[PDB]
Amino acid sequence: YYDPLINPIVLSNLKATEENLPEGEEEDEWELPEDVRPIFEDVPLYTDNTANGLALLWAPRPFNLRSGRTRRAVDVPLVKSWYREHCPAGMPVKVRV
Amino acid sequence: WFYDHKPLATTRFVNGPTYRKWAFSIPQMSTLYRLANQLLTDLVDDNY
Amino acid sequence: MTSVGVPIKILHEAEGHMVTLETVTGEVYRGKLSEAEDNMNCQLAETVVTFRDGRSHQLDNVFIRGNKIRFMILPDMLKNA
Amino acid sequence: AEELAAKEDEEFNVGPLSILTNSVKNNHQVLINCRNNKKLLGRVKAFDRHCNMVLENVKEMWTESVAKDRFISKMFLRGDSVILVVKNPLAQAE
Amino acid sequence: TISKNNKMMAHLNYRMKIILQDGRTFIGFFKAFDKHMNILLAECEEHRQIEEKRILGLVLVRGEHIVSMTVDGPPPRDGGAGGVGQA
Amino acid sequence: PVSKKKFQAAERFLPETVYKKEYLADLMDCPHIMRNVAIAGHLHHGKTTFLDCLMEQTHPEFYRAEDADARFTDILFIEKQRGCSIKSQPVSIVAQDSRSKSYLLNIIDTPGHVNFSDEMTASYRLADGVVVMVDAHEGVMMNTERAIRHAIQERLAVTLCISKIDRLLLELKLPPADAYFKLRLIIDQVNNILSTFAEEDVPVLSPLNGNVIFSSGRYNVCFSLLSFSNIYAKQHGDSFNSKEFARRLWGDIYFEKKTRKFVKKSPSHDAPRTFVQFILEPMYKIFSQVVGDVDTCLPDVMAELGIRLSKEEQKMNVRPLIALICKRFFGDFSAFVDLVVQNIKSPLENAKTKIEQTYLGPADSQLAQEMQKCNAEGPLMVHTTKNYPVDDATQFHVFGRVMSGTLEANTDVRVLGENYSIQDEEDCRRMTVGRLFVRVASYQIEVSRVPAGCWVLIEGIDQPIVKTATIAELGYEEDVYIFRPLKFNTRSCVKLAVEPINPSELPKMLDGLRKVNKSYPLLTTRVEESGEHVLL
Amino acid sequence: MSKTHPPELKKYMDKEMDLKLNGNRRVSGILRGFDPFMNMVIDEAVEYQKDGGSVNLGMTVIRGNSVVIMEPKERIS
Amino acid sequence: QPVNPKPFLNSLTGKFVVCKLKWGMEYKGVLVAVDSYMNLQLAHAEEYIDGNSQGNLGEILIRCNNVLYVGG
Amino acid sequence: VQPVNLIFRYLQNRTRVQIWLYEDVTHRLEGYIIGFDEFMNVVFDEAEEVNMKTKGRNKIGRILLKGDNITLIHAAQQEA
Amino acid sequence: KLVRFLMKLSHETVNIELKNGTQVSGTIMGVDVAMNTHLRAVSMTVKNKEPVKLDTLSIRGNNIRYIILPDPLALDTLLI
Ligand SMILES: Nc1nc2c(ncn2[C@@H]2O[C@H](COP(=O)(O)OP(=O)(O)OP(=O)(O)O)[C@@H](O)[C@H]2O)c(=O)[nH]1
Ligand SMILES: [Mg+2]
Repeated sequence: YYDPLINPIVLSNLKATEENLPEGEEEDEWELPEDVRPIFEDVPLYTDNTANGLALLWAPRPFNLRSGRTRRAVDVPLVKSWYREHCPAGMPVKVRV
Repeated sequence: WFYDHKPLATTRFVNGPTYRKWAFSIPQMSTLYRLANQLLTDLVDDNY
Repeated sequence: MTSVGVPIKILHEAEGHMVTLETVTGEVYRGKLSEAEDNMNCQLAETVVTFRDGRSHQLDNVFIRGNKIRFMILPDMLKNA
Repeated sequence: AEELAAKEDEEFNVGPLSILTNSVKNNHQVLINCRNNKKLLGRVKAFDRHCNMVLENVKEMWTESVAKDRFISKMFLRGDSVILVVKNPLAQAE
Repeated sequence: TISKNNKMMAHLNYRMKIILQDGRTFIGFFKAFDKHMNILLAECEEHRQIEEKRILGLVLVRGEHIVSMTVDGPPPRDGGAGGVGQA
Repeated sequence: PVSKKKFQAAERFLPETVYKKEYLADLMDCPHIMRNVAIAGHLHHGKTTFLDCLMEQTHPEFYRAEDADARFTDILFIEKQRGCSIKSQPVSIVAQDSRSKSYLLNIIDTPGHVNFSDEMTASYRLADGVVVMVDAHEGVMMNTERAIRHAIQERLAVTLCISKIDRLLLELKLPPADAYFKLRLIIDQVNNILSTFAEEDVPVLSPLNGNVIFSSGRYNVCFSLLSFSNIYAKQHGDSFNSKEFARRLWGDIYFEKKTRKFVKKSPSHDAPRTFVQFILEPMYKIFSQVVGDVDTCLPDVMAELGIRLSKEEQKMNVRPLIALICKRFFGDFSAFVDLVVQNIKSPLENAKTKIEQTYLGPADSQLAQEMQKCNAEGPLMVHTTKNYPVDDATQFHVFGRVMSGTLEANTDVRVLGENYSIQDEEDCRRMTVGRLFVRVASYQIEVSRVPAGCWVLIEGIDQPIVKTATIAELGYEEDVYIFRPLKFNTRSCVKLAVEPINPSELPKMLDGLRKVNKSYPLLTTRVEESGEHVLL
Repeated sequence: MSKTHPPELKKYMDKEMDLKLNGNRRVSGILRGFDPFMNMVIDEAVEYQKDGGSVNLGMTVIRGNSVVIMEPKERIS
Repeated sequence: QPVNPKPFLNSLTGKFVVCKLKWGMEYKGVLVAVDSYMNLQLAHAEEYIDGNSQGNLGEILIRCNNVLYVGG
Repeated sequence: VQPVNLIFRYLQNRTRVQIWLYEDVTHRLEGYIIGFDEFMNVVFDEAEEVNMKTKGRNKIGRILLKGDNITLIHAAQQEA
Repeated sequence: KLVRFLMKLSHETVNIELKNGTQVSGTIMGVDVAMNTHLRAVSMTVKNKEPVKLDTLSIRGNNIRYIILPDPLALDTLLI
C-alpha cells in the first residue's frame, strides 16, 4: 500500500517520455494466444503472512533469519544490543559509566 | 512448544536430537519476533 | 531461446567473421556473415563471388536463401565456443 | 509417439489412395510407375499417407534401347519415387 | 546408432568421409549434427578421383545434400589414484 | 623478509569459466563482436553488485555470500573495508545475448562517489558507451546526472539500467501500479538530462526503444521487455511472436482478456497495464510468496516456474532463496548483453568518433585515417589511461586500449607522454613491452598479442607514463601525435601539504608521491617555492 | 509442418534489388514486400534477358523458393 | 468473384479432365476423386505424348507432387 | 504491400498476367487468375501456354496450376 | 505408418538402392523415424564405380529409393 510517509511520485515539469506504442489498424488486431496468462495470475499478490514476512527481513538478527544453526545457550548474549548503542539520555552516571 | 526444553527437536523443523539446525516458518518466526521485542533494538540499519 | 541444433548455433556465432559458402548452382561467395537465420538464410557483406570458371567480382551485399546453400566454411576459432 | 501412426488409416477408405486400398485387400496387381523411368508390377500389401508400399512378388521392367527386367521377391518402395499407380489390365484380382 | 538419444554421439568425433549428392567427397572429424541431419566437420578436406586433395577448415554441410557418411578414422587420442602405505 | 604487504586481491590461479579462455583470446581479433562498456552511476546504486552477477554466471566457482556482496571488482583492500568502489577495475568476459551468440564484453566498473569521478573519466576514455545504474528507490542523484552529462560530452552511448528494483517491493512496498510510475519517472528524469543536449542528438531512453533494462543485483534479477516476452514464449511453446509481445509490454497499453486484444484506454477502473500485469505482478508474487509463505508455497513456485529446489535449498533463508529462484528462472543476464550489443557501438564503429574526440593529430593524418579503421594490421597506437600497481607496489602496470595495430609482448615501442609535441619532442622514450594481459580484476589472462579495439594491461612501460600516454610504433615515419589528456569532470580544490618526519627520508616520500600521482588521475603533486610538498 | 519466422529483409525494403531465379533468370526492381516464405513483391520490375535485352514487367510477385540470390544495386537503408 | 482450388476441383470431380505432369506426359480421364492434399485419381485414363495416345491404362492414381496442372 | 494482397489486385482487376514456371524456362502461361489458396495454387482462366523460343501460343481453357511450379507472376502487357 | 515396419527390422540383410543409383548391401543395425538407415558390414557399389567394402554406413533416409527385403521375411507378422 502507498504509505502516506512516502512522497507522491510526481515531478512538476518533466516532459513525459515518448511511448512508441504500436499503432494503426493492422496492429490493434494483434492478439495474444488464449493460454498465455501472467506468470502467477491465480496466486494472490499478498497473503496475511506477507506483511509479517516483509517485517522480518529488516528485523534484528536472528529474526531476519528463518533458518540457521543452533547456538549454545551461553553464546546468546541477550543484552548486548543495549550497550552497543548510545546510552539513553537520562541514565545516571553510575549507569552511563 | 514454546517452553519445552529442546523445542521442536523431534519435529521436522530441526534436524534431530543433536539439535544443530533449525528451519522455521514465517508464522513461527513472526510470533517469536514479537515475544522477543522487549529485548530487541529498534534500529533498522547500521547507519546509526 | 528454444533449443535448436548445434550447427545452427555455431552458425550464429559465425556471424561477424569471414565465411565462404557455395550455392547449389556452384558459385562460391566469400564474405563477412553479417546475419544468419535459423533457416540459414545468409547476408554477406563485403562479398567476393567466385564463379565456377574462376572469374570473380566484388559485391557490396548478398542475401542467399538458406535452402540454396550447399555448404559453408566457417572460421576456425568457433571450435572453442 | 505412435498415436498419429495409428490414427492415420481413416482417409484411405475414399480418397485417391483407394486404388491402393483395393490393391491390397482384393489383391489386384498394380503397375507402379516410378522415377528412374522404371515400372514396378506387384501386389501392394501395405501403404501409407506418404505412399510407401511393400510389394510382394514383383516384376521390374524398363528399357536400357533393349528391354531388360529383374525379378524381386519382396521390396519396400519409398513413396517419393511413385509417379503413377495403375491397376494393371495385364493382371486381375487374385 | 546415431540420434538414438542414449547413443546420440555414436560416431561423434570420429574422422568420417561424407559423400554429397553432387558426388563430392568431404572428409573430416564429425563433431555435431542437427535434426535436419546438418553436420559440422572440423579440419575438413575434400577428395576427388583422378586422388586430388584440398583443405577447407571447419565446414558446415546442410543436411539436404548429404548422401551418406562412413567411419574413416578414429577420434584423436591422448590403477587410478590414491594410496595410504609406505615402503 | 616475509613482508606480507598485500594491499589488493590476487588470484593464485585462473578461475574456471563457462567459455574457454582460447575463445576469449580468439574473439579479440573480431572488433565487430566486442563492446567496450563503462558502468557508471551514483554511489551504491548497485554497479559492483551487478557485475557480481555476471561474474557468477561466467565463473562457475565464483562464490557470492548469502548475506554480503562479493564485490569481485573491488579488488583493493581499502575498497573491501570502505565498502565502496574507489578505483575502476576492468573485467573482460565472453557473454551470450538473447540469440545465444557470444560477444566479448570489455567492462570497466567505476566508482560512484563524486570524489573519485576522475576514475570515471579515465574509464569513459576507454569505453564506447556507458550503462548508468539508477537506484529504483533513489532515482536520479547528483553523480547520476554528472555521469550522464560527462558521458554525452565524451560522446559515449548512454544506456540505462534501473537497479535495485527489489527496494520498491521489499522496502517501499509500493503497489505494483505505483511501482510502474516510480520506474517511469526515473526514465523521465534521465531523458530530461539527455534533452538538455540539443546540439548533439542522444537517442531517447525507453524500454520500448530497447535501451532500458530493469535489474536487482542482490536477487539475480535482470530483464528487458524482450527477455520477459521470451519467458512467455518459452513457457507457452512459442505460440506467439515474442518481439510483438515485448513491443506491447510498456506504456499506456492495457490487455483485455475478453477480447485477447491490447487497448490504449483503461478497460476498467483498475485495469493493470501490460507491464504491471505481465512483468511487475509476477515479480511481486515471486517475492511475496517466498517472503510470506516460504514453508508452503515452494512446491507451487517450482511447479509454475519449472524449477527444482532440493530439500536443503527449500530450507534457505528468504533472501538467498528468492535470489536462487530468480537465478534459475530468469537465468543469465542476456537482457544486459542486448542493451550493450544493440545500443553501444563496437570499437570499430566508434573508431571514427573516438579519434575525433581523443586524438590531437589532424583528423586526416594518415595515422588518424588508420586508427579510424580500427585496423589490427595498421600501425601501432595505444592509449593508456589508468595505471594499476603490481602486487608488491614496486611498479605499475598500465591499462589501456589498443587503437591501431597489434601490441606485442617483448617488442620495442615509442612511448609518448602528455607533453609531447612535434615542436617539443623531448617527452618520448623507447620502452620494451613486457608481458601483456587481459585483466579481469583479481586475475589476469596472459596473451602475447592484443589487436586494435581491445583492452590490455601492459608490463614494463610504466616508468615515463605519469598519467595517460600514447604508445606508438617505432618504425612509423609520419608525425605521431598524442591522444589528448583527460578532461576531468571536476577540480582538485582540497590542498594538503605533506612532510617527512625525518628530513633524511625525503627521497622516499618523493618516490611515494610519484607513485600516488600515477595511481590517481586527478591528483596533482606540487613542490611549492616555499618547499612544501602539496597534494591536491 | 513447421513454424516460419519473417526474413530479415526489412533493411532491403524499397531499395533496388537484383534477383537470380531458378533457370538463371535475372529480375531487377524495387523490392517493397515479403512474407514468411520470402515471397517477394518487386515493383517496377525489369527482366534482364539472356542476350542483354530487357522487358518491363511492372509490379510483380515472386514465389520465394525460386529466388536464389538477392542482391542490392544500391546502399542498404 | 473468387473460385478457389478446392471448389474448382470439387466441381471437376466426376468429369473429364486433362492432367499434365511436370515431366511432360499428359493423362486424360474422368477425375473420380481428389483429397485435401491434391492427389488425383482418374478412371478410363489414357496417356498422351506429343498429342498422340499410347493406349488406355485404366484406373490411375497420380501422386500429388507429379502434377503440373489439371483442367477440363 | 504483400504478395497475397497483390494477387488479389490481379484477381479483382481480372488483369491478364503471365506466369513463369519453375525450372521450365521454355514455357510461360498467360491468363487470368480467378482464385488461389495458401499454397500458391492458382486457379487460372483462359490460360495460354506461351512457347517463347518459337513465340508459339497453345491454349488451355482453364487450369489449376499447382503453386509448387510458380516462380513469378506479373501483369501481362499489350504486346503479344 | 510403414516406417514403423522397417525399424522392426534389425540385423536383417538387405540391398538398398539409393536415388543416386548407388547400390548398398549390408546388415541393418538400425533405421530411424526418418528412415535414416545405419548399415554394418557394408559394400557400396557406387554407380559406374567398382564396389568398395565398408564396415559401417549411415545413409540419410531421403536418399533411399527402395529396399529389397530378405525373402524369408514374415511380412504377415510385421505388418500388424
Ligand atoms: N536492495 C538491494 N540492494 C542492493 C542491490 N545491489 C546492491 N545492493 C546494496 O547496495 C549497496 C551498494 O552496492 P555496491 O555494489 O557496492 O554499489 P556500487 O555502486 O558499486 O558502490 P560504489 O561503486 O562504491 O559506488 C550494498 O549495500 C549492496 O548490498 C540490490 O540489487 N538490491
Ligand atoms: Mg562499484
